Amino acid sequence: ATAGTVTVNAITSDDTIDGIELGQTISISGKAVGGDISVGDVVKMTINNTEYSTTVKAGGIWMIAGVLGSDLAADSEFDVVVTSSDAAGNKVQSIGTSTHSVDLSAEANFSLAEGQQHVLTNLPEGFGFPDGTTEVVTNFGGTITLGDDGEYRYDAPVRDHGDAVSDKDSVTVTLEDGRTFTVNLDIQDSAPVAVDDQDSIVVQHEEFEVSEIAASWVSYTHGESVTTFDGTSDLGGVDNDSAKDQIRWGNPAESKQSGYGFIDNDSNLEGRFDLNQDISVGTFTHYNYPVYSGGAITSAEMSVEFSVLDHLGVSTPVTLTVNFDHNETPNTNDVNASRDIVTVQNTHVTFERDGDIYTVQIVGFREVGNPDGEVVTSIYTNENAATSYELVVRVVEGDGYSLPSTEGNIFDDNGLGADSLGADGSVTVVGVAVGAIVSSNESVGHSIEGQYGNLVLNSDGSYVYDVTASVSDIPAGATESFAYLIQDQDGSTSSANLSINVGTN
Ligand SMILES: [Ca+2]
Ligand SMILES: [Ca+2]
Ligand SMILES: [Ca+2]
Ligand SMILES: [Ca+2]
Ligand SMILES: [Ca+2]
Ligand SMILES: [Ca+2]
Ligand SMILES: [Ca+2]
Ligand SMILES: [Ca+2]
Ligand SMILES: [Ca+2]
Ligand SMILES: [Ca+2]
Ligand SMILES: [Ca+2]
Ligand SMILES: [Ca+2]
Ligand SMILES: [Ca+2]
Ligand SMILES: [Ca+2]
Ligand SMILES: [Ca+2]
Ligand SMILES: [Ca+2]
Repeated sequence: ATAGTVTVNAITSDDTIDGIELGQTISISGKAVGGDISVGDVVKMTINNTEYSTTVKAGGIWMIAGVLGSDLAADSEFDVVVTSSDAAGNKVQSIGTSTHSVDLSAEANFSLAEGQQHVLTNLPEGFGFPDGTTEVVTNFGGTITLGDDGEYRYDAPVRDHGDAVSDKDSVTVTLEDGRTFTVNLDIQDSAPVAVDDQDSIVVQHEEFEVSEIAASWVSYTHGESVTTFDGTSDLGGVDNDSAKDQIRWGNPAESKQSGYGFIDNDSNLEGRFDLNQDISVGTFTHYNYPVYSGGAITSAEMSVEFSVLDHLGVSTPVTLTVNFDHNETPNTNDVNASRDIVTVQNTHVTFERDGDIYTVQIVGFREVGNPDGEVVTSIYTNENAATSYELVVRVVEGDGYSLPSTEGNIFDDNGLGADSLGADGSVTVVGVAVGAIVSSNESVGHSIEGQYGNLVLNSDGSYVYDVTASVSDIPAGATESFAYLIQDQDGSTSSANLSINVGTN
């Protein structure tokens, strides 16, 4: 008896029993050909301790109609034996061997937002918990719960998506029949949602009726040959009063004396001041000549006197004292170093009118004819030259301790709802900027300059905005817009705009 070749085809198409085939009946097949193998010969095989048999068909084909999937899952290797004979009664056995893989697992993949409950849909066919189990705890301590309604719900924990620890949760369910189901839960990050904010602030307009101004140099410290006088054509130019608007000093080292002159702004003011408005009370001229060392003042005081009229015709006199520190510097071959320096002090005076109080405050020096120019408190003048600047004051209601302001918190509901913080929390303001664009920057908790005023917005969302612009520079419908950026625990960010209506009345 000559043995043949016994072959076993793949056990299912992929040669592996999976979790669905586990519960099904599976046809096995193969061939038995060659040698003394003849049609009708017996084919036998033991699978998981059960014997299955059939016969060899024409062409050497053999098949087993139905083997239990559970048997093939329990026994991954088996022999097939074909019993044959030669013509002369002699027996022989042809043997083939089959191996297959067993993988009863199945995975379900989800990508779900943190801090929310989610119904798990499209689970793999046959998914379920072991009898009695209604909850499985995930690797992260979350849960998949089977509810009354037969739905499976996953409670996605909040995660720090910025750290070095993966945020892909997972759990494996094991059933008694050997199946496993691995649920992979990619936890997605949440973010805050900043919401635009609205605030408003009104600046008070009011016009005062004022007398002519009389400016007098009333005192000085140090200096030689110091004199004070009403201005003349040759020395300072003329004004409409007899107050002493010119001061001169020094022993001239080349030609004339150094000093100051102040020509009031009576004609331009036309007897009116406005409130909350940069106003020029006059033109200050610094005449810098070379004088011998030790002959110059170090400070001088000028009284700016004027009366304010109320609606009943009562005049209130007002004296703004203006202190100037003077530095007549040693002269070298360096022109810039040789410049003489005048510094005006930020003084003020408060007067009463019709039961309200108002404060006149020195703002400082402004280049002549440049009423939108930068205001400075120190001016520099070359030797052998004179510089001229408007002396700018502002009048405000009250004691002048603070400018018109409005405050708030961008986390509050300021007209369109409160910022949403997201599941991560730990939200703070990390950036603020004037305009429409902002990123995490170094302006939070700082004073930043807007179009009409300054903003201090802090990390906790609180802000103070104060108007610095003159009334005359605040157009109808004026508006500030500050973009701010908030950030949660693991870096998610959201921007919104704080819009401030800046009005006049
Ligand atoms: Ca298969
Ligand atoms: Ca099944
Ligand atoms: Ca035979
Ligand atoms: Ca076996
Ligand atoms: Ca195989
Ligand atoms: Ca294989
Ligand atoms: Ca993480
Ligand atoms: Ca997160
Ligand atoms: Ca005058
Ligand atoms: Ca005069
Ligand atoms: Ca005068
Ligand atoms: Ca000088
Ligand atoms: Ca000098
Ligand atoms: Ca307000
Ligand atoms: Ca907001
Ligand atoms: Ca986040």
